Amino acid sequence: GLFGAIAGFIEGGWQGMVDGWYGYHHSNDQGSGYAADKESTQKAFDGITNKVNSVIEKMNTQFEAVGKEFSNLERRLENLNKKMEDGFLDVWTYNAELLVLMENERTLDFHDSNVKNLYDKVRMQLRDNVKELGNGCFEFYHKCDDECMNSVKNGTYDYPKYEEESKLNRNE
Amino acid sequence: KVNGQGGRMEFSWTLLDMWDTINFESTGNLIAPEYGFKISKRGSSGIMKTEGTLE
Repeated sequence: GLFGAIAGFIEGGWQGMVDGWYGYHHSNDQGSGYAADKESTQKAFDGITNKVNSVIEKMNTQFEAVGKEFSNLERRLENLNKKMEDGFLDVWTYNAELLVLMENERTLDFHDSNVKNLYDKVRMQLRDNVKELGNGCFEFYHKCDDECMNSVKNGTYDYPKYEEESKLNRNE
Repeated sequence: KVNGQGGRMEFSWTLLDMWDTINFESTGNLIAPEYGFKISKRGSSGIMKTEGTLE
């Protein structure tokens, strides 16, 4: 995509997460499974609803054309009425189609940004205690069990605590 | 001849205000109203041109 997460490294998506839009799954000898991010998904959902309510209501007022009849000595006036109403229909039609197109593209790239950002957010957290596989997955230089996996999720995985085991554990 | 008729009838209309008075007098060629239409209900409405029927 535009931020390179989707059809970038992540390369596809998981039918196995119904919990929300994006998230994780892990391999712990302890256990493995799909759990999706509360905060990011929430945010994106809110933003989107705001976008659709913002568009559909940005035509609340908008041109509506009703009726008219003219004599055959009124021909100019008739043509003028026609050209105007037609003109406005054209205008609002353009406005609508275009706004939809833009907001669409902007929406998709928006999702991209969300993903890539979530990723970078994880990376800047766990960074030197793990290898980035380049596929959008983090291989461990130690064991983070699950409580602490969920500590990764909640945003504090407590770096220095797990620093040393991986510090010696890595190399080789 | 139109409808087998060479003569014509030119009609005109007006809105007669409440409490006002309308006067006709003629020496001929007058087609008179026997009636007038009081406006009962008023409101956003329209005239729809269609070949269709009421269901």
